Amino acid sequence: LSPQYNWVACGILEGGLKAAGVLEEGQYNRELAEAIAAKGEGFWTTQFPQIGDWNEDQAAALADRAQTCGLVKADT
Ligand SMILES: C[As](C)(=O)[O-]
Ligand SMILES: C[As](C)(=O)[O-]
Ligand SMILES: C[As](C)(=O)[O-]
Ligand SMILES: C[As](C)(=O)[O-]
Ligand SMILES: [Zn+2]
Ligand SMILES: [Zn+2]
Ligand SMILES: [Zn+2]
Ligand SMILES: [Zn+2]
Ligand SMILES: [Zn+2]
Ligand SMILES: [Zn+2]
Ligand SMILES: [Zn+2]
Repeated sequence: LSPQYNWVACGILEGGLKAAGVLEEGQYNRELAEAIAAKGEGFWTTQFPQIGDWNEDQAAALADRAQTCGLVKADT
């Protein structure tokens, strides 16, 4: 069992995503990923496709970690 998914790690993740304004109630994985990506947009994502892509990919990965932590619903 990796400490990376214990309630302390998951609770830090959950607090941080709430404080960042991206996590909410009854949210699906996809919705969280989209919300993270929207907040990650800025000068660099606009100017360079590779950075836009990095933003989306990391948002997706973070939303996946949130789902593992039981913070969002799976996609159906
Ligand atoms: C930016 As949101 C997921 O709180 O509508
Ligand atoms: C508080 As809302 C409109 O992002 O669900
Ligand atoms: C009940 As809640 C706002 O921690 O998803
Ligand atoms: C599993 As919950 C109440 O932190 O969305
Ligand atoms: Zn909101
Ligand atoms: Zn909102
Ligand atoms: Zn919302
Ligand atoms: Zn809840
Ligand atoms: Zn990609
Ligand atoms: Zn990529
Ligand atoms: Zn919660």
